[PDB]
Amino acid sequence: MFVARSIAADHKDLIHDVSFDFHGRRMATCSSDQSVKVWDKSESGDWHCTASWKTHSGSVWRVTWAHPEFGQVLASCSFDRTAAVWEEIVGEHWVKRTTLVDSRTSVTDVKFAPKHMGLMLATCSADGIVRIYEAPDVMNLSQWSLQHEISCKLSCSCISWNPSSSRAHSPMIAVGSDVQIFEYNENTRKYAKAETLMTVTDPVHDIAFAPNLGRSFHILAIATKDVRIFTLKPVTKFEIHIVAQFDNHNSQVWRVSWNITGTVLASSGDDGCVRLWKANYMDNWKCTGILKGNG
Amino acid sequence: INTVDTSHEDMIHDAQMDYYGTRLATCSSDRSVKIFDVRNGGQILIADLRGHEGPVWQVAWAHPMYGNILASCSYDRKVIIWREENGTWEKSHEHAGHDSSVNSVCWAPHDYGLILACGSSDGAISLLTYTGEGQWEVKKINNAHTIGCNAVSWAPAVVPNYIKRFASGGCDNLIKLWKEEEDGQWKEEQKLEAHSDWVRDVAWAPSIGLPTSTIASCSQDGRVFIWTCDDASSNTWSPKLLHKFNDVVWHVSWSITANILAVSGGDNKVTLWKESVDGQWVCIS
Amino acid sequence: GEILYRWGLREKRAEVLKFVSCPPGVYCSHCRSEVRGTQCAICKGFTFQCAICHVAVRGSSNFCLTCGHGGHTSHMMEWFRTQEVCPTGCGCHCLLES
Ligand SMILES: [Zn+2]
Ligand SMILES: [Zn+2]
Ligand SMILES: [Zn+2]
Ligand SMILES: [Zn+2]
Repeated sequence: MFVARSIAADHKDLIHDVSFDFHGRRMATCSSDQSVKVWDKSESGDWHCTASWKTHSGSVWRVTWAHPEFGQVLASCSFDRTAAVWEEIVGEHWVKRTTLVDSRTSVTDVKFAPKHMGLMLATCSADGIVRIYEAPDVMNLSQWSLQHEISCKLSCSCISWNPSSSRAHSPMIAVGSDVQIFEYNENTRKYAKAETLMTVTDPVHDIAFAPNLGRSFHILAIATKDVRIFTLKPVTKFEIHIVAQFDNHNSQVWRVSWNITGTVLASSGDDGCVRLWKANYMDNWKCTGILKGNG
Repeated sequence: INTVDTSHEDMIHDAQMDYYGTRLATCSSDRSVKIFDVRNGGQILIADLRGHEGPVWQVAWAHPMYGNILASCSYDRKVIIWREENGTWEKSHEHAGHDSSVNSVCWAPHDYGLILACGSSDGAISLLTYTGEGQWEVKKINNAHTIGCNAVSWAPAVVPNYIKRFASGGCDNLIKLWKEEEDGQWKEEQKLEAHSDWVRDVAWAPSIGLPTSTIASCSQDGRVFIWTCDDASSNTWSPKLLHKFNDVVWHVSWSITANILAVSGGDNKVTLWKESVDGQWVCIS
Repeated sequence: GEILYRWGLREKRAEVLKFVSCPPGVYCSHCRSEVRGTQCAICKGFTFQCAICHVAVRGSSNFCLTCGHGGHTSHMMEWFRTQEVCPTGCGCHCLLES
């Protein structure tokens, strides 16, 4: 039920990761020749690039945007063991405010934090060094301070955050393995090792939680040779389950991304096929469209 | 050439427009101060003011800085200010701290604040400085002049925190300059003693930046003097002369850059003087 | 500039006076205090949050002196064009008291 289309965006070289803003206006493509391209969206619907510069030494891995309530802020992590904050100031230039080099290996992932917990950034290294950095000052973005850290004891590949915004909830972070869950307690004020689902010995490419929207059980997706969708039911001790094993990709799944409503999951594989998975009337999961990489 | 059909009772006595050129003011002996709006040409009546103790001589519109304000100096002890607030013309304040009948009302430069000078025919002066609550501060000085002192004018705000000055005259065939000191009481300085019979108009000239500050005078001797000063440190107020017209000279008004010194007097006409390169004042119309 | 004002053309007054050489409360949402500026001091956060798009603002901003609900100047055009009620539902007839 999906109609394909092509966007008139001129890119000379390959692109790694694209991330949207909160409103649906201004992607953050950054890859290939160590460059960051912060495009936009005009009123007529066309896309015109309005930014460019050169990133750190290593190849740019991921780019993530920040909430509109704390200005225009980016956060990129490259192979050069550096995480770059690229806040825009006064106009159409981009100027740095910090650069963290506390990871001895190459930085593997950089994901922001939910709006309700403040302005926090989490960085994952290739050797399993995961540290959480807080920046309590909001009028200044040139300052930072590490809050807490955990011992992965493996090679971290991707991390994800819990978007739940209820008062009666505990924030958590799940880290891929190439597969555990943390629990930032209140009195201790540190992350933990509450539980970890053991159903995938295959390598993990990218994990991604699903939005809450007021339901009473969270959803986690794990990217492997088979697209996995699971559920967790709080009773703290969870009730880990597995409710999906669709593996029609015929290749290795690249990435898994979630919709605003927490209903439609998009998965991409190594066979050049992008497929969207949706729910049915009887709370069953079935494919609802496949698009070819060419078009 | 727009015309305003007069409709008062007695002979008119004054006229002065608004800052942007949108309104009028007509002091008279009919006690009416009927203001006319002249937008696009025509006659309306936004106010048909009334109420005084004598015929009104001189009106003086204040700066738009401080809202629509008009002043009156009737043959009275009245200095009434008419605020015209809430889209309706109405009385606001009066002050009778002068025994004789006032004859002059000249607003101060807008950089200082909202100060009015109105010297009566007793030989006194007054400053109605606005305070910031809705009350005035009226101060005076016991004596300034022998018998008259009916004309007062202000000096352009110049220099660097300000040294206020103004000019008077009309009693001792004279004119005096009052520079208030750092204490607050008006001191005095030189008096320009070069006139003949009886002076009436004591106006001044706007400044542009040129150090040549000038000042005119119209009198009953029939003579008009255009004083000059090379600077304020030499004080060489050298009296020149422009004409010796037969009748009495009433009023002298300058232009926005002092290239006209229009004169009106007892001859029931208007003369439009202007000075040439040689320094001699010649007529135009 | 004074002459230009007197004529009735007044943008030109500011344009000319720009060349002269010689010189010439909002509550915070986190700590609930009087903030002097677009940026707070205690939490160092934004003090003015737009009451329409719920976003922090730091430039031109209208407001009601009575009810105290403000936002972007364009936003306060777009809402206040027709319907006269505070978009935060405080019951203020803002156009009557402002
Ligand atoms: Zn605050
Ligand atoms: Zn807004
Ligand atoms: Zn309100
Ligand atoms: Zn209001």
